[PDB]
Amino acid sequence: SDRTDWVALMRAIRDHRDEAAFAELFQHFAPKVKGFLMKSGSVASQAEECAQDVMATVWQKAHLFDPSRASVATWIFTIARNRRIDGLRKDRQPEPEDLFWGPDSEPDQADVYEMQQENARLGRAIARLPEAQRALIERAFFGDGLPLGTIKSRIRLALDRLRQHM
Amino acid sequence: TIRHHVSDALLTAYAAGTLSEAFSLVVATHLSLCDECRARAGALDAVGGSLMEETAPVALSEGSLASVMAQLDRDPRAPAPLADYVGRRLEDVRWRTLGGGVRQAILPTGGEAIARLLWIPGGQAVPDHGHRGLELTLVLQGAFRDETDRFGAGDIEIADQELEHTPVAERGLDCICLAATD
Ligand SMILES: [Zn+2]
Repeated sequence: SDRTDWVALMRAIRDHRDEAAFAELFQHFAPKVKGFLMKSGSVASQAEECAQDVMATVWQKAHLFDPSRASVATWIFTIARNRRIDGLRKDRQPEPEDLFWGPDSEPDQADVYEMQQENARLGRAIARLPEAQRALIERAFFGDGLPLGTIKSRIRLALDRLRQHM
Repeated sequence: TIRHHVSDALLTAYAAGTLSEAFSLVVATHLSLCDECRARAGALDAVGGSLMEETAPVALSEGSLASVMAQLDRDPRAPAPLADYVGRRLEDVRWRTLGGGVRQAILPTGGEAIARLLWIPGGQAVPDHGHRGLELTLVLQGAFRDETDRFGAGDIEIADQELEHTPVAERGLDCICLAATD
C-alpha cells in the first residue's frame, strides 16, 4: 500500500509540502499517538491535544526525518516523548544536535531498505514476547534481551555515512 | 576517543523520556558528542516506535485532521543542547568563584535535579561528596583523573552512592565539565 508507505509519504512532505500525504500520515498515526499517551497516563483531552501537536511537528520538522536511522513510527515516538513533562522540565526534553541530510542529498536506498528491515525484525521480536517480558518493556516506556544489537549496528553504520557527506 | 558512556539504564530512561531536565541535559550533550551512544539511544527509540505502532488506536474528536491542517504552515565544545543554556561562548557565562581556581555556573532547569558548569584549572581538584542519588559529569574540555579511570573531552562519569570521590584535573588545559545532580 503506497498510501501506507510511510517513508515515501515523509519524503512527499519534505520535498513538496504534499498535504494529502500529511493527511495520509495523520489518519494513521494521530490516533496511535493518542492511545499511546493515554496508556502513558494522560487524559484523553490532553492526549488529543498532544497528538495534534506531534503531527504538526511532523510537518514542520519533516526535513529532519532520516529513513536510514529510524522508521517513521520511531521518529514520531521520538516527538511524542519529547513533549513537556511539568515535574521534569520547563519546555522540552533536551535533545541532541540535529544531524540531517540537506536538500542536496539523501541516504542510500540500500541503507534505508536495511534499516527498515532490522526495524521490522525488532517489531516482530517485540510482538511475540510472552506476556511477562512484554510488560517489563511497557512499564519502562510508560512509567517506572531484544535484538536491539542489530538495529544499533545499522544506525551506527548509517550514522558514519551521514558524516562523510557533511 | 570516548571510552566512557551513558549507562544502558540512563539511555533507557532518556528514550522513555522519564528523565529530569538536568540529567536529560547531560545525557543528550554526550549523545551529540558520542555517535556510539547516539546509535544506542536509537535502538532504544526503536523499541518505543514499535510499542507505538502496536498500540490500539484511539479516535480523535471529529474535525481534528481538518483542524490541524488549517494551522499548518506551507562554540565547538558546547553544542548539543547545552548551547541553549549558555550564550555564545563559555568564557562569558555567569561564573562564581569558589575554592581556589574552581568556578561554577548553575544552569536553569525544571525538575528537581540541578545542572551546572564546573571550571577546574589544571592541577587543582574538584572537591566532592558522595551524593544521595546519582551524579553525571561530562568533560567538555581537558580532562581529570578519578583513580578508577580517566575522563577526557566528551567522556561521561556516572557516580553512584557506593562511591568515594577523589578527582584532580589534568595539567595542560583547564578541564571544564557539565554536571548534574539529583
Ligand atoms: Zn558515548
